[PDB]
Amino acid sequence: LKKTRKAARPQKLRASLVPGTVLILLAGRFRGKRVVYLKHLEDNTLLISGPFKVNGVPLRRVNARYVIATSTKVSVEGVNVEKFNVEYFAKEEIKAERVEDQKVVDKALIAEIKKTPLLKQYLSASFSLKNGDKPHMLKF
Amino acid sequence: VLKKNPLKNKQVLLRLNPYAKVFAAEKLGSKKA
Amino acid sequence: AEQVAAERAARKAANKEKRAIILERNAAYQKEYETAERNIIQAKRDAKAAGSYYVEAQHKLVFVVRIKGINKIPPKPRKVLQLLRLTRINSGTFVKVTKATLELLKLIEPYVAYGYPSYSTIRQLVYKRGFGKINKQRVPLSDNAIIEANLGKYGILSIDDLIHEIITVGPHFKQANNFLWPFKLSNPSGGWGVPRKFKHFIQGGSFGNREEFINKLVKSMN
Amino acid sequence: SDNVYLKLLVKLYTFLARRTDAPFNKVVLKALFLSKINRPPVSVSRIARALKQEGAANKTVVVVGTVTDDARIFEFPKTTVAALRFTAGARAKIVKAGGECITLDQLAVRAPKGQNTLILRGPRN
RNA sequence: GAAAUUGUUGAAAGGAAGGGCAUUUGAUCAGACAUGGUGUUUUGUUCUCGCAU
RNA sequence: GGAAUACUGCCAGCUGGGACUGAGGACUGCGACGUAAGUCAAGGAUGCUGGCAAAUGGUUAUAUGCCGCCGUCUUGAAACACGGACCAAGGAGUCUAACGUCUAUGCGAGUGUUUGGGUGUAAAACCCAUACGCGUAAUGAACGAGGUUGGGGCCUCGAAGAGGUGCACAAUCGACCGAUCCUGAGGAUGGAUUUGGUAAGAGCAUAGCUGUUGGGACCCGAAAG
RNA sequence: AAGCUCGUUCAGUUUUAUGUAAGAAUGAAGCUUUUAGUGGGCCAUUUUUGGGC
RNA sequence: GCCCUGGGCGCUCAAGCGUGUUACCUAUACUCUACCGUCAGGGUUGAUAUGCCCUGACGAGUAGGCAGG
Repeated sequence: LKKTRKAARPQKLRASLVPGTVLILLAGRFRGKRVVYLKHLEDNTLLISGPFKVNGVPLRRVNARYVIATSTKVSVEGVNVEKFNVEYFAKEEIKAERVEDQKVVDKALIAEIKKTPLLKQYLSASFSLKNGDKPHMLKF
Repeated sequence: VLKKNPLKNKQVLLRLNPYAKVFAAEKLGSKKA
Repeated sequence: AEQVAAERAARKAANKEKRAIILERNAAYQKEYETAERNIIQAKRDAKAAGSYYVEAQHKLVFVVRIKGINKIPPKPRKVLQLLRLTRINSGTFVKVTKATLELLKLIEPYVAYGYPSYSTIRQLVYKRGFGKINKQRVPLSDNAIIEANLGKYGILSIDDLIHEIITVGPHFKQANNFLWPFKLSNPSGGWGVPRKFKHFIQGGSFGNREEFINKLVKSMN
Repeated sequence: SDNVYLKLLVKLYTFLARRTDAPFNKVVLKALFLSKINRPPVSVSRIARALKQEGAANKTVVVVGTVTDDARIFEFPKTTVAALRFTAGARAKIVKAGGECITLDQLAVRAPKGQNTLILRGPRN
């Protein structure tokens, strides 16, 4: 095999994705649910939180291309997401750490969510389309 | 084995015409009178 | 052995010297083009200010593109196109402007479109579709050494030198044009525009002399 | 052709043509492909008469065709002849005169660039 | 022990079909034959020198 | 007095969305980055991840979107024109005599053993004396078995080129002879009007496609002595 | 197809000479020799014939 | 200028007519690339061969000719 000259350039994320932004998932068991972006992982996935205590969505890895960006942002500076890593999702039934870490993460974000009025209930409600909707026109 | 297209792929564009670097570094394409 | 590094260093030094030579030549050509355009504009300004009409020089370079298919072509235009290397449709080459050639275009005018190109269009064509003829083979122009080896004796050692020779119609115009393989051009990106292509350009058609519009047409067909 | 020896000679001459620059190899290689009619016999008389050419006292003659003995000549100066086939009479005449008859391979090994070589063709009209 | 032709059974559809381009439905099948590839200790003519592993 | 803007053309200006393509196969090459190690979008794709014991997909039937009976015939490409109920087997430029071109083999101015003889492991295989099929000194073949101009190539000198050299023959004129037109020591003998070759042979045998006439002659058929 | 040998010689290509010495442009060879087949009309056009053809 | 006497459905400030301005529909045509073959050029053996290759161009067709199975 010849020496292919293709360097692993780091991923470039679209400007519409910023930490603390409200994300919407279009695929998966949580499709249609509203989630909060936290950190970008080395595997090109997005670390997000429901938070779990609000809508039941735990910390999960998601792909940007399947996520619709929104202008609504919330503070995420107080959450120490450095603990999470790609190795934190390997498996080779819920693990004990998955509960305590999720609770700790949600404790530092439930207050911020409650700071903005109607944001808790807004996240608790699953997003869905309606008759006559025109996503291209809508800003989301 | 593969025909690199100039204009695009600036790396190959620099192979031919070394003055392209000076042209891009001096904005000669929009030079004022 | 010591050859592996010595030969590499020697060839790298020679290539660096040739690169500097080509750089200075390209800078000189660009300065000459800018000075010529500025002088032409200044002459036009002086003519306008002095209340006298301008005497623009005759167009010394033209480009012709085949517009009609081989079918039903009368023998004389077909022979003219064959001797002009305009065999397949949507193909063209640069030709010197003379009565010997203007009268030739007059015959093939119904089946071809032509005009006066420009520096930008010529450079784009030479860089993209520029193909050289070596040992009767078609070799794309991708390295200055390839052009230098075939036209080194004529003082051409880079793609910029070839473009300068083609645009200026210098003494080596014959060799520069012959070395260039006939240009393969696609159909216009935006279309021919006119609903009927087979008509004179001056009456809403396509074929015929269009002067500067040929530059626009080529870029869409490039 | 189908002769294995002819194929080997053709291979050798093709190798020499593109690696020795001298046209002598190319001419012999082209003449090798000539058919039997295109390679008429070359009599020893034709070699003897041409051997009096100025500056040919020590030159070597190569005959791609077939060397045939002749009864119209008697005196044969000492010389060297190379050809694909040598007749018994011609071979004896050449050897008797103190000369040497050799194959094309020996000529190529002694004159890689065709030095001192002379090519004589046979009549066709 | 073959074709035209004909008899039992199973799939089919509505003055006609066998033919050509791409797909689904029903049936049916090669289905990858992966048998592969990585480094040690246990016992007998100290032991992986090599056999069951 | 002032800019602005519509329009034209340039940007070896920037920044995206979407479609196909991954073709080459350990490094040798042209380039950019860098003070150097080294890196690069720089003579063709790499890195990660998920689903799987039927996986992907193939033949076939049926329904959907579009398209649509054969060989010979006059020859203006043509409708018209013969043949076809279906199936298994058979079926047609095959063999030969005399004359060649083309390709290969042996020998070579020689070539050809096989009408026969010797011999034999017995129509097999191996050898040859007479002559004999064809040319080899003919249209006595030398003024010299040709100079004048060229010429695949050979080298002297010098890369480009210069000199000579000359292979088959490219063109011309001459030499010998069958021969053309005078001459008359019977046609001698000396020239010469033109003539058909020699120059310093180039051929014989076998094998393969192939050309044309004759034998039935690519196959079935044609009013009869 | 068949040998040679010139790499250059050629053109259904385009204007001044008066049809060309063209050191005008553009494109990119020759003699042979024998070897299968080849005996049509027509659409349009040209020369522009007369009274429909 | 148009009207009167002299493809189907339908169309009537056309979905008729002439013309001007943009967009779109798609041929085996054109432009980029994957593969087979022919044709042309070249590398090749102090062994890597009627072979292993690199580069370009070309691909209609009856009788007929040649080549390969």
